[PDB]
Amino acid sequence: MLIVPYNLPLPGGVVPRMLITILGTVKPNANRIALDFQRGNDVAFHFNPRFNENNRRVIVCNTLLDNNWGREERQSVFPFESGKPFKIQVLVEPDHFKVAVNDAHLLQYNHRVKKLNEISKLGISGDIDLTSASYTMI
Ligand SMILES: CC(=O)N[C@H]1[C@H]([C@H](O)[C@H](O)CO)O[C@@](O[C@H]2[C@@H](O)[C@@H](CO)O[C@@H](O[C@H]3[C@H](O)[C@@H](O)[C@H](O)O[C@@H]3CO)[C@@H]2O)(C(=O)O)C[C@@H]1O
Ligand SMILES: [Cl-]
Ligand SMILES: [Cl-]
Repeated sequence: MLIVPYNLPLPGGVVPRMLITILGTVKPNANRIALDFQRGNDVAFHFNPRFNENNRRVIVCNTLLDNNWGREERQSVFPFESGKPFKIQVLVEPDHFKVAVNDAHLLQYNHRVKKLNEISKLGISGDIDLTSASYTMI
């Protein structure tokens, strides 16, 4: 297994046709998962499944610039389940991050941070057993 929080360097940042794959298992009674694609201290793409926000399950996505959170994008389709193995795939495309979970399309997040080649770390955190984190060019 890997230790969470886990930092995956993205050398030279991200670029279209880069596919990032995260395999793990959600802990029992999970509260959260987070993927943070960082540009230095900024977070270009924060992907944050929340298992109990006012007793609903929701994925919150956002960008952090100069320590300020932007306008949240919220997706109520929620494919994760406490206790269960998952696969998150993040495919970088020209205008957005495209996310699939367990081989099903979940959401897209338009690029707010434009300097894709400076988005050079992925932080993976939260209530998971992390098995693998990697990337490949497709
Ligand atoms: C790092 C740490 O110690 N704590 C958290 C922080 C803090 O709990 C928080 O910033 C203190 O106010 O929160 C972090 O998660 C935030 C992040 O997911 C953003 C994305 O937009 O949302 C924040 O919650 C919002 C909430 O969605 C709104 O409905 C509400 O009106 O405002 C909330 C606070 O801004 C999350 O707290 C963070 O990265 O800041 C995660 C850290 O682990
Ligand atoms: Cl970085
Ligand atoms: Cl930018």
